[PDB]
Amino acid sequence: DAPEKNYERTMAILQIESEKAELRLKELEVRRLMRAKGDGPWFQYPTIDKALIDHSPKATPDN
Amino acid sequence: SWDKDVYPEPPRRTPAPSPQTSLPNPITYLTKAFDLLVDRPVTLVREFIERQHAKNKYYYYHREFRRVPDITECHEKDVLCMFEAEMQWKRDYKVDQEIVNIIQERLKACQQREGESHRQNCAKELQQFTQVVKAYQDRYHDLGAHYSARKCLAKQKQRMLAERKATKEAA
Repeated sequence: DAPEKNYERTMAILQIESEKAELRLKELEVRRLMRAKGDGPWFQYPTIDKALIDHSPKATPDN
Repeated sequence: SWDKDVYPEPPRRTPAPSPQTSLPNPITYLTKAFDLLVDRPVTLVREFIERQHAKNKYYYYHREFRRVPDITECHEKDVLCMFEAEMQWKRDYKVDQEIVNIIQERLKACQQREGESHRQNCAKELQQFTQVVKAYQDRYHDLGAHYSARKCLAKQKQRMLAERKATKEAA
């Protein structure tokens, strides 16, 4: 290989691997924040569906 | 040949032969025999090979690296800039190694050439050797096997803090 080719190929490798490393660090920080706060699309543990509630008039009024 | 400024030599002063005896020395006869039997056939073979070179002349080049930004003006953990700075630093370190080698070759050539009066007559080469070894030592010594431009910059900043503190305490 030419030194130019190896040099610029090394630069492409370094850019790809540095971008992957920054995305892994951001992924760790995102997972930490979403587990702590629960406001993201991850760590959404189920609650009861409110569509199961009967909203009809019952046999007694006070409900 | 080479450049006579990077590899300097003083002018050669050989004395004229002043024979006092009547005995012929064998060295002149052996010099004539070496000129006839050895030097002329070697010269003719080299002239043949040199004509064969001159029939097909072609060239090679000394590779010129332009200056890229060094490690001081690279942002921290920016691998695309500090890669190029690190490669530039490694090339400059290899060239500084060869500069020290050139000055050592000058020192050794002066010591052989001046002979038994080498200590007086090689003070300039010794002084240039001391200056370039001090500069090389301040620049690259104690960096370790895992040297980089960052290690060298940290060493320089430590040395500059020591020099600034010594200047401040002496005033």
